[PDB]
Amino acid sequence: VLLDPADEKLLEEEIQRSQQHAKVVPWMRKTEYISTEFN
Amino acid sequence: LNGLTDRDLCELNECPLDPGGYFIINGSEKVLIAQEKMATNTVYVFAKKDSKYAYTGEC
Repeated sequence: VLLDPADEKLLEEEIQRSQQHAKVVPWMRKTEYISTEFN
Repeated sequence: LNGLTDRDLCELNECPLDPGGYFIINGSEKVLIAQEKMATNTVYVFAKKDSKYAYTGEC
């Protein structure tokens, strides 16, 4: 069919948030779990 | 249990996290607590005024 991504987007009604999870915040690290490969 | 891998420690049924540093004596884990003491070979001076001495040097 003759169709474009610009047309595709228009078929939806409303689909198109909280972005602060990925903040730097030099006082906040990440977590650590149980591997089977370590010192 | 020295220079021994996590695989091997697990296969010995022993903990990889166990620090070490203790003895097994009749199947009891024993630690030697580090007893502190005055340093050897080093002169000190104190006032034991409660005596014939105004000052005592010690070694």
